[PDB]
Formats: sequence, C-alpha cells, structure tokens
Amino acid sequence: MEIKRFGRIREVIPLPPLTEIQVESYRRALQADVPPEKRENVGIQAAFRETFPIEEGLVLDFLEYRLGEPPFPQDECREKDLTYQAPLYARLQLIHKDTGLIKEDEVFLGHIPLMTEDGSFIINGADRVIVSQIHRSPGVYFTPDPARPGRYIASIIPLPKRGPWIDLEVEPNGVVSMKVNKRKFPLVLLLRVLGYDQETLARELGAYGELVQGLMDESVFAMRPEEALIRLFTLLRPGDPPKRDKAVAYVYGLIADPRRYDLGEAGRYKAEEKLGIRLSGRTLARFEDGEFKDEVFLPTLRYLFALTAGVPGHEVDDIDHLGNRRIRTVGELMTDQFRVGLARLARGVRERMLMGSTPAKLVNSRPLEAAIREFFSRSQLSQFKDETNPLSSLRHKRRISALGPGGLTRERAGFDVRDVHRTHYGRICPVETPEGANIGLITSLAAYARVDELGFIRTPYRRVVGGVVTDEVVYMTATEEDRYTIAQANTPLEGNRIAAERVVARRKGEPVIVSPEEVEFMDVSPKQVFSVNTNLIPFLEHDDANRALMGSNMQTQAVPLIRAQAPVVMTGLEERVVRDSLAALYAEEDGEVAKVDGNRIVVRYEDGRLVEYPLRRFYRSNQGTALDQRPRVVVGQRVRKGDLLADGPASENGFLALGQNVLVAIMPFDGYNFEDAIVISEELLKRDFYTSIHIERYEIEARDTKLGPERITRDIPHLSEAALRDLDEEGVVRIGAEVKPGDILVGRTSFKGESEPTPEERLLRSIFGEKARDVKDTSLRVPPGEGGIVVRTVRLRRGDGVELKPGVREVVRVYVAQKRKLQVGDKLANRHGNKGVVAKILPVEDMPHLPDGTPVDVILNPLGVPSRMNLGQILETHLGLAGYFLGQRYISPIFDGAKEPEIKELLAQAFEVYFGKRKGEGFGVDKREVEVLRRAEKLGLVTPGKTPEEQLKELFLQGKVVLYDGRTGEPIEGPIVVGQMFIMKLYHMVEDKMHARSTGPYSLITQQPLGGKAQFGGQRFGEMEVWALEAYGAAHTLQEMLTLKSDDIEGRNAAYEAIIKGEDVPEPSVPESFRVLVKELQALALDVQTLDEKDNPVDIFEGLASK
Amino acid sequence: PEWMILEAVPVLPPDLRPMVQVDGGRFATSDLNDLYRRLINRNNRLKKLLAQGAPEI
DNA sequence: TATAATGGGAGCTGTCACGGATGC
DNA sequence: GCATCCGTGAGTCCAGGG
Ligand SMILES: [Mg+2]
Ligand SMILES: [Mg+2]
Repeated sequence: MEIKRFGRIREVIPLPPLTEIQVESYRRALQADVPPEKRENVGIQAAFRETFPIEEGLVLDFLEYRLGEPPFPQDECREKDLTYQAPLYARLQLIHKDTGLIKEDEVFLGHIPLMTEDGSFIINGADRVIVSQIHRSPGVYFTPDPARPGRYIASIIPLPKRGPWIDLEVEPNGVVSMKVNKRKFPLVLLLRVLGYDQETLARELGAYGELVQGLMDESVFAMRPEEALIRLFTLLRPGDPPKRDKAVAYVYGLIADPRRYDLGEAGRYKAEEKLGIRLSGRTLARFEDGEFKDEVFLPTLRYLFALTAGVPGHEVDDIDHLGNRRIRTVGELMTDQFRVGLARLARGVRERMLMGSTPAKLVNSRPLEAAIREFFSRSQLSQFKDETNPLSSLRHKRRISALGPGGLTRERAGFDVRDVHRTHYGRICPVETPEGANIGLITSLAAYARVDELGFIRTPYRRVVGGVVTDEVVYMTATEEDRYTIAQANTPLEGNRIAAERVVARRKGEPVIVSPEEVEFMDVSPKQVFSVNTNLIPFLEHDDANRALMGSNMQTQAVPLIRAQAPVVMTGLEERVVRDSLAALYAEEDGEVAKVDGNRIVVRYEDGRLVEYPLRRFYRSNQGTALDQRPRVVVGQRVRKGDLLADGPASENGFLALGQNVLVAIMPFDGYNFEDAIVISEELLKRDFYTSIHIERYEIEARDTKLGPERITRDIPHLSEAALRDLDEEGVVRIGAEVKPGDILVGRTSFKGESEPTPEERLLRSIFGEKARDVKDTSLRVPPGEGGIVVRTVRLRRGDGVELKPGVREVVRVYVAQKRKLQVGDKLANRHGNKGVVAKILPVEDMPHLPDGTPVDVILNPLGVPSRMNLGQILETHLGLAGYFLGQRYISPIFDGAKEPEIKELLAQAFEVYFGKRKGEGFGVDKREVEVLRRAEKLGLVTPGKTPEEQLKELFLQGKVVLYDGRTGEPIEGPIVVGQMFIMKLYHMVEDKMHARSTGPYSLITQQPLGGKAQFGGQRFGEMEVWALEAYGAAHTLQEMLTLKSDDIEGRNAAYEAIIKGEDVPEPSVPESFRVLVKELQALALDVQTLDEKDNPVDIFEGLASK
Repeated sequence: PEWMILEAVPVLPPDLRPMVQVDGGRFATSDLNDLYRRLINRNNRLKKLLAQGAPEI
C-alpha cells in the first residue's frame, strides 16, 4: 500500500553501522586478520608485550601469536552447549643467557571466544553480550576542595588497575602534600628523588607568590637523590628494610614501570593538553641512566599553584563532562582480563624456571584459560543476551553501564553521575534509562554517536561557511564541540543557505539566538539526540519525557507475533533497524530467484554462481520467543542488490513489526479499563492477532550411581499404558505429541537407597504378596502450568564424537512449543508509554461499533492521558483513522513530522470515503446520529445550522465519530475518538507468572519453604507483611505464618493430617529456625536459655541435645 | 571475665553446616567446614610442635 | 634422605552518618 | 575538652538466575 511521508529535513548521512561499537572494538583487540609482523602494540598483542620477556639465568621471550579456526560452528555450539571460540597459539623462545642456547616452539594457550557477526558471543551454548562500561578518563584533574573554599585538589588518575590514584593538596600549614595508597607525605621529598634542586624549583615556581615557600624544606635539599629515595621508601614501607635496590624497584614500579603504571593513550593525551607539555610514554617518571627523570609532577604542581593563585587560563575540571568520561568497549575489557591471566601464567613460568633442570614445559595455560572464562561467564558486563525480539539484541549491544569492575556501586551513586549532562547531547540518549535504582547508571548510545579510538563519544556536525551549509560532516568530542556555535537542524534553508535572520544555536550547551554569519556548524538531524528505541516513537515532540522513557523501554519487550505488522504511523527508521540487527535476509548482488522453500532460497547471481540461503525455522531464542525466517520472494523474481529475500521475527516486508495495528476507541467501559486495565475484542483471538510462538527446553541426565545406574527407559514401575502412551521405544516422548502438566517427557528409573521397610510396609507387602521393585520412577514430567507440542528431541549418550562430564551416561533434551493466544492478564503497550493488562475479552456483539457495523478492537480509557501528558498517542490515533479509510501508512519523522493541518486534510479525504459510501448506498443520517449531533452542538464541537453531514464532518476532522453501544443499539452520548493505533504485546505473560503451593520442598538448614516457581516455592511473608498482621491484631493468623506454615516441622505435618481428616489444626510449637539460631549462638560461645517464670530452664530440644 | 577467652571452641551440629550431594551426585558444603578445618589443622600442628620443643619463634 | 640452596607479594579508588578514638 | 580522624554498617517489594 501507499506510504506518504512528512517533513522537510533531508539527512546528509545515514546512521552508522549500529553495532560497530561491538564489532570494531573486538576486531581491534584480536587483530586476527593482520599478518603478525604488521600488528600494532594494542589488544592482546599489547598484553603479550607487557608480560614477556619473563626473566630470572633463563629467559622466555614472545615472538608472535596466532588464532586458528573455530573447532565448531555457531549453531553446533548452541546445540551442544559449547563456547564458540578459536585456539590461541604463541611462538616463544627460551634463551639461556650464558650458554647462548635457544629453544623455540609454538605453544597452545587455550581458546578465545569469537564474536559472531551481529556482535554477540556464544558462551556455553547461551548468547551473551559484553556491555560497554563508562568511567572517568585517566588524566590530570583539578577540583575544588569541598572543605577549604580557596584551595584545590590535583588528581592524577591512570587506567583502572594500572597504578594508584595520586592526589596533591596545599595543606593548611602551607606544605604541599602528596597522597598515594592513603599516605600523606610532603611532595618535596619526591621532587628531590626526581633530581630537582631548590634552584630549579625557585626559578620554575616562584612566580605564584608565597605558595612556593610551603615547598622549600632545607632538610630535604640537604640530601642527595639516594638519601631522599631511601627516606621515601621508609615512610612508604614501615618495617621494610630500606635496601637501595629495593627502594629503586619499589618507586620505579610505583611511578615509572610501564608494566605497572599506565595513563593509557587517553590519559596521555588529556594530561598533555591540560598541562601543556609533552610525554615520552605513559608514566609519571622515567628511569634514565641510573636515575629518575620527571615527566608529569612538576607540570601538575605548576598548574595547581597557578590555579590556586588565580592566574588566567587555569580552571577546575567538570568530571561529568563527556570530555572526561570515556567508554571501555568489549575489546578493552577483554584485553584487561587477558592481561591478568597472562600475568598469572608468567608467575607460573618464573616458578618453574626456579624448580627444574622447554617453552611448553615452562608454560601452563590454565590460569589464562581460567581468567577469560571468568570474564565471559561471571562478570557484571557479561550479560545474558536479550533477544526477545531483534530490536532487543540491537539495543543491548549499544548499552553503557557505569557499574561493573572498576566502576560505581549503586545505593551510593549520587545525583551527579545519574544526571543528563549538557554534553550528552548527540552522544547518550536522554530518555532511555531504567526506572528502578539503576536510573541514570545504564544508558544507550545515541543513534549517530560513535566511540572514537581513545574511547570518547563523538557526534556529527555539518560545516557552515558564511551561511552556507556544506556536506562536510565532522565527528566531535564534547571538548571540541565546546569551541563552536552550532545551529539547530530545523534551521530554514533555501538550498544550502540559511534562510533566516535569527538562528537558534548552542554555545557550550547554552541556547542562543545568533546571526547566520556566526554559525559554524549545524546538527545533522533531530535523530542524533536519541537512542534507537526513542527514535521509533512517532510524534515524540508531543510526549512528556517520563512516558517516552516507558515507550522506549517497552519496545524492547515486545513479543514477535505470527501475524506481526509494521506500524501505520512509522518514524522512518523501521527498515534500518531490521537491517542492522540481521532480522532479515537480503540479496547479496543483483540476480534471479531459482528456488524458494519454507526451508531455503536459491538465488542465481550475475556472476552465474548459485548461492543457497538456508532459513532458520522455529528456533528457540534466549527468551523462548521464536526465531524463524519466512521467504518473501518467488521463483523467477528479479532481485537487485539489497532487496529483501526473507522476513525474520518482527519483520513485515523488511519493516520492524513489533505488534499489531488495531482499531481503538478512547472511552471508559463499565470499570473494565479502570486504572490502566484494557478491554479487547474476541475478534482479535479469532484472527490470531497477538498470537505468539514460544519454545521451552527441558533436560534430564542419567548418571552412574554407587547404587547402580540410572536408565532412560520406557519400563517404568507401576505406570499404566495410558501414562506411557506417547513414550517411544527408548522412553522418550515422540515428536508431535501433546503434553500437559503431569505427562512424562522422558522416562527414567533410579535404584533405591538401601532402606529397611517400615513394619507397616512389611505387612502390606505380605497382604498383597508383591515384591517391592528395586528401582523407582524418577522421570522428567511436564511441570504445572506448562505443556504444548513436542517438536525436537536431542539424545547424547556416552560411548557414541560425544563425551559428557564424569559419571553421566546420557543427556536427553526435549523441546516443546506452544502457540500463545492473548488472554486475560497479558500486558499490552504502545510506543508512547501507555501500558496495561488485559482485564476483559468481550464478544464482538458487546463491542462499541461504527454506524456501518464495524466493531472496534480495543477500548482504552481517557483517564490515562491528562496526568501522563503523552499526546503523541492521540495524534497517532487521529492519523490512524485517516489511514484506515485511505488504505495508507505514514512516515512522520520525530520533530519533523505530520502537523495538525495535514492530518486534517487527510481526515477530510477519509471522511469523503467513509460517508460518501453511505450517501451512495441509499441511506441518510440516522436518528441516533441526530441525537449525538444535538449533544455535540451543546458541547461546542459543531457549528449550529450546518447540515447533519457538515457537522459529522467537523467531528471527523476532530478525529471523532458517532459510536453505538453493542449491548443496546443506543449511541454513546458524545462522539468518541476512534482510530488505528500500534499496540504491542509484551513479554510479561500471566501464563508464566501464575503460581500456587499447598506444601512442597523445604530448605536444608532453615526447614523453610523454598523460593521459586521451578522449586514449587512458597511466597515470602516478609518483615512488612508481619507488621501488617500485627497492626490488625491478627495474632493466630501470624502465628500460623511463622510456625505451621513454614518451619514448625511437627506443626506442619500435624496440620496437613488434621485437614485431610477434617479436624482443626493443632496448636503450633517452636519453629526450627529458632532452634537453628540457638545452636548458631552456642557456636559463638553464648549460652541462650529459654526460662519459665520461676527462672528454671525449659528444654526446647526435648532432651535430644542433653547428655 | 576470663570466659571472654576461649579454651574449648564449640562446634556447630553438622546438619547446620551440611555436606550434601546435589542432583548429579556432586557435593556442596558450607564455608564453616573449611573455617573449622583450618582451625583444627593449626591446633593439631601446634600440639605436635609443642611436643618436639620447637624454638619459640 | 646429603653439591648448595637463608626475609613475600598486592594493591585499586565517584557514599554517609555516627559512635568511639586519637592528637591539639 | 575540644575539637579532628577513624572504623563500621546501611540502603522498598517481587521475580529468576545465564
Ligand atoms: Mg527497570
Ligand atoms: Mg534490576
């Protein structure tokens, strides 16, 4: 159908590759495509260069590394719970210094996980994303002392875990202290160790008045560098022998050892720019020709004194400016764990260099392998990939965390780090962030933003030269952005000339009205201010930010539907999102389609080559939503490069399809849409709208026991033929069977634990004369509330290219699919932050309906709009009404979209279609329509004196219609807003959440019910629930909660028995967790005694613990 | 007052610091067992070192 | 069971109010 | 005694866990 698009801003550049922050970062770290001799000293190469050589004699040196091919492809890794990875080899050579002997070998170091095409990892079968971290950049900072108003703290900050934080301060007594590892000593001492004389310090610092006097200490200048160095080593290491070579080694490792101190390239560049100096390397001092040489300390002190005095060109630093906060991407995070593993490996090497009589013999790879594994599994930036829908994955790869190793601790993060700083503009989305306690600490990269080689976020601007806007675009950091006057992207242009006398611009974030002459740059697009998710909200300019945040976040949670549709009002970013997230197959070059299947597409390209594309069909995502690709071409069709070959999940002809377009009425409805509840039509179920496919995975193991082996079998003791009906010969449920709660998926038997039968059992056996069998039923059954159709079984048994962990003989996995129809308690939402649970599904004859008999689909309450202030959803609905009757869709770009007049034109055309149809078919205006027009006239909505048709048209241009109540045939007494709205079904389905328990498993130590639906758990009756019962005086209810219902063992047994006998519950006794508390206090050497009123002990342990 | 110094250290009953085989036969145990084992090894080595009259250091 | 071997490594960073403990 | 310099324990609810 026809797509009409609005707006006058033409985007000079498209969005960059939206996952490049992942892909390019990791490619940089591995340098796998680069011939070894051409590699830069970065990434894992730089890790190797820091570790090696390994000395002390023997020497083990690094030549080069190599990455081989992955032993298993990606799908096989998902299927067999493998890690997708490449073997790492290193060429090393051992030289004995005195012999001259040289032994060389390529040693195998383990495996390194590989990034897949879309930017994610496959760690032990599960997809994972390494989330980028934001931190304070290394460098040299100057900050107000929060105590002393006219004094300043200087802070030297290296890369994380690459040196200590050093602070310089001007003490109230006037001496300039240095703090490192929490040790306040006079800086003069270190200056002396560096080789500075009072002459050089006088001539270099005296300009700043009396400050330099607090630096002059004669007892220090009276000592040569060696005596000062030993003095520092004493006041830094109390009790350590002040050995000369040990003091040199310590201070060198603290200030000058590049293998231990590292400002990084960013900290280097910023320290140089700030202090106006040049650095040889990346450390604070060097060791040259037997002595220490200063690099940073004197320039830092120079600046600190100049700032304290007041001399111009010296300012304090804004630590939240995005020129001072940088992004650690996956490549850097991984390289750091690699560097730690390599350091442990080198310690093992030196260890074996002492004890021994080859490179391989010297190298134990295990620590390295351990560190990488530890990074990729148990890190806080290593996250289970969200692939609910394909936008979810794309968005996940662009997230930014201020938490993680080397970052902030929540519950402590103040208001400053969580703020949106002025410099976030075009760099970090200002709306998309969590609503809980993590608010402001997790964020999203802006659509046009790019992380530069140093890790600062850059945004693009177009160059303006004398009022002419060029096509030169320049990516800037926030420091560079601050130099210029930058115009807003909606500045009116005639061709390339700014066609306005007054121009809205920014100077250092500050809004300012400016002449064209003064304009230096101009924004590329409103799009650059917001995340990808926020860029998908039409009419964003009419939505309060708080609800825009919710619409942003909830697009992530949309379930892919079997009949998904793209929105009738789009922003124009839907195709690019489908493309960048690999949610579709596209033609590689021009060609012709040779074969088309549910399973595969074969295309003949211009080269004559015949390329085959297998289609992924009903695959299970990390979240159980269905990944399947559907072909969208036919045999013989001519395709150009980039044309769509197949739709993935949430894709409709290559457009992002996160839900359905439904016909909506905005009106109250009998309490059923009270407080954000939502009423829907049964029609939606009838035509499988909001139907989704979900796939669950169940797993069972058969292991060797000391009591005999577990067996996966059909021969299960005491089960009928009905219970085994759908079990295969080997005891595994067959493909296509319908399984319900209780049904067996995998039969399994286990040998019984050695037990003498209770005398009652002995007698019951004699009465029936039946030998108790030797194995018991331990089968895998469908848990409560689950089930569906069996669609796959995998069977890995030992003795078969298959080897499992020690003692397991076989693993069986069963895949079960369900088609989930929308039901009461499921969550729906729109892109403007309107969200609600379905409270009522009405039959079609109860639905409000148009005069032509068309019922609406969903009924949203008007009380949800005024206090939420998200009017974009109203405009969307108005335009949806137009589109409904014109058979068209719209692209309305954010801040550059459809305006009310154009929507009114379209509603006039749509009215002609909606009403002239009637006037032709031989009908006039209804009596009920006349009653509603009478009311509308009193409401001020229609002009008195016009004809029925003209007034109906006025209403229609306000987006309102006469609506009939399906229960009565009488009209709603005012005209109602009706139109098409895009609504998604979110991944919060009551099918997954409903859970109840009578009794069930209890905890080992506390004897309290376990938690969790999978453990058949109980609900927590926490401290505050207890307070509520206390405040009602509900003493017995509360005593039940604390005893008979939790960890009163005899109480719970006796209450179950009394109920099944129809008696009343007995009186509770002591909870077990109080017994546990008494025993744990006895272990602390405390005697805790329950007494009676006569102060005589009472034994709560019933003699069982007294000798 | 002297009861604030320990001579006999109490040992918690073993079901409050269990050693349990989970599904799969693999074993899980409380940290307290390792803290006790450290204490017991150090005490036993002290009793032996006293028996051999080891130097004061 | 015997050549001789004699003092270790790791740090690590954006909170806050409050009770008690050290310097003036 | 009078301030300063320290340690220390604390931060809503649920869910699942990869
Ligand atoms: Mg949240
Ligand atoms: Mg959370």
